[PDB]
Amino acid sequence: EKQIKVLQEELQTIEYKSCEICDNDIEKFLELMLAYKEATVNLMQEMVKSPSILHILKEGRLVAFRDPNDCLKLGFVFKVSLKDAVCVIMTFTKPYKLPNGEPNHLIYFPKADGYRRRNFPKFQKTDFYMEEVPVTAIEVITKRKFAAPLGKVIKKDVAALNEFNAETNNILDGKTLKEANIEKQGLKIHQILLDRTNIRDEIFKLKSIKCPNLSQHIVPKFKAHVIKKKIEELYHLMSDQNLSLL
Amino acid sequence: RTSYQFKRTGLEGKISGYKEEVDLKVANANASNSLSITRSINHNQNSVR
Amino acid sequence: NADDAEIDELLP
Amino acid sequence: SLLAWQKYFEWTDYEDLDNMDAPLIIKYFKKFPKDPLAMILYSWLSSKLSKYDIKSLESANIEIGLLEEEVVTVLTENIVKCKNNILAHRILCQYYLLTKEYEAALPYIKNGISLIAYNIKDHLPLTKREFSLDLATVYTYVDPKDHNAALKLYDNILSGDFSNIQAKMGKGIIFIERKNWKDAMTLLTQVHEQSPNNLEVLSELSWSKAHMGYMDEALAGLDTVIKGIKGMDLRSIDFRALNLWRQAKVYIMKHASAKQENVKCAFKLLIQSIKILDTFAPGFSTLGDIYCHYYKDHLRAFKCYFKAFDLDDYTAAKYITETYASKPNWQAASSIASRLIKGEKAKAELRSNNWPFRVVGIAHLE
Repeated sequence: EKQIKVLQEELQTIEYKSCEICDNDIEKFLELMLAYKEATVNLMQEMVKSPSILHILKEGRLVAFRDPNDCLKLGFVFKVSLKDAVCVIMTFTKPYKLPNGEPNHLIYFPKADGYRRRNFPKFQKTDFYMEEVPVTAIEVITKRKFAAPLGKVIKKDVAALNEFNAETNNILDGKTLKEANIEKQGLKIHQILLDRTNIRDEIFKLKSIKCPNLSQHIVPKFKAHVIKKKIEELYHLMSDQNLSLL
Repeated sequence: RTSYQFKRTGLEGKISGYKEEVDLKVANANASNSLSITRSINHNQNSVR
Repeated sequence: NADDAEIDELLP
Repeated sequence: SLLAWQKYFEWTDYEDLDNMDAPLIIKYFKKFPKDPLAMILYSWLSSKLSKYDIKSLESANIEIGLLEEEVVTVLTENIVKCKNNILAHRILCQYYLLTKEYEAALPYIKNGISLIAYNIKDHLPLTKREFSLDLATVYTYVDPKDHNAALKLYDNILSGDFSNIQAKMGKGIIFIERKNWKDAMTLLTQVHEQSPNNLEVLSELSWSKAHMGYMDEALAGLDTVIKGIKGMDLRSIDFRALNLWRQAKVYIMKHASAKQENVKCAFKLLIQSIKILDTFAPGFSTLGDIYCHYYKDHLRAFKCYFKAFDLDDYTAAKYITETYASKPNWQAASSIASRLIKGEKAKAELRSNNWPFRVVGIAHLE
């Protein structure tokens, strides 16, 4: 109970700034994209139960995934290991940190031009490195794929790296990132995708999304939800004691 | 504070060699000062009662 | 050989 | 009227659904597009799987995956709405087992057999025979627990009808998977004599002939099968891969009884199969077998077996575990053995060989 009281005191001191732009349905919006993220994760695990994912996630596809520190970044898939359920993805960017030094915790809806321009109008690029991304962390798979070989880029062939840079630049210019037809994997995949689309339609039906400062209005709500979840997790009491023979 | 550790090599599981290492287990633990099941046995004491 | 080359080109 | 057309369509039993009067379906859908059975039939016609050609009729009046979003959605809606329709259940079951959906089709086949029992108690066996065939195929594919029940069902079907080659080929498949080939040769020879045109029938006939005795024309039997495919669907691609694997297997089998042309030819066939499939685990398995046995190479066989096991397998797992354990690397060997045990796809071979449990125990001990 000492830790519970400490966490209660910590959450009591959290500052809030309520603006009419994001005061109507902010909590419902938070519940909605948390449900959307859960459904996407469930789809991701259920999509790795069949070897057909190799043809879907073949080498060279551009995919957006969330790092362990919640930052969404783009990369190119190179190899897929089904035994470990892990993939090695060639990244070429930096985490999209907030100006004050925070990560963006919202959901990136594909094929949403206005939403994308409001929340992610700008991005940054840097050098490339190899990363072992768990398959769970994958957020969205883009239809556009890098057809050029990656071993040449590893060997740093001049023409290969120049073409890779040109493709990266023309991808970073236009930000559409439409869906890759992915329902063909199976019936469970189709059902989870239908649930995801239903949740997305419901979250789009809300009028609290029009504010361009959603990155500056849901951070307190997100922190409150995280603290409440942590407290509820710590709330376990498996002991069934007597205190009657004392 | 040292002991042998025996190593195996092969699918049949035959011991191939041994090395002297450190053991992570007080040192002289008997029935008078320890509650661990790995403490020493006093065979001069009654084993049933 | 051509066979070994093709095999290596198909895998790692 | 709507009622008369609905009753006529529900009562018009078809030996095969592809022989239905497609212009009649067009007329009925134009008249009553709202009927759930009408939209089910329209989705069946629109499906690439059927023999119908909607575009020609109207003019006269690469990834892995086969199911269609519209057809699945429409059939799900109709099965949620109706709960009682012989034709709807039959179409849904056909789409299920054609889309390689056996487990998901079991409750729907149970509902269909309940409806056919309702009709029997309220009697053309043309639909009952088709539903029994569907259930027997589901038992044969999904389940070695229901194999005996499916075999008994096949025996009853053959005794009562003796006019369907599908039951004969299913019994032949059951006999092949149980290593009971003696009846398989007779059944396959009889079927081939009945119709020496089915490419798959010739494939199994040559397979059974090659497994013992005659190997001369067993290789050439698959030639008319591989050459006559000319297919572009996923099913066609995997059937070509299976035929190539079968011909390579029987080819090395005949080569079993200095010479290296046979090994080279089997290698080329397996390489072509792997190229046209890119996920065909038995191809990698056979390549690793050849590399380990004849070419006396280590790294190539290890890589082929590793790919085969990652995609899928007792022999590949044993080879990889033996390779790790001799380094020694007990963590990786423990991982491979634990994956093999937890897979539950090799429980038959784990009742006689005890190396996986010993490997896991040794890795814990280390």
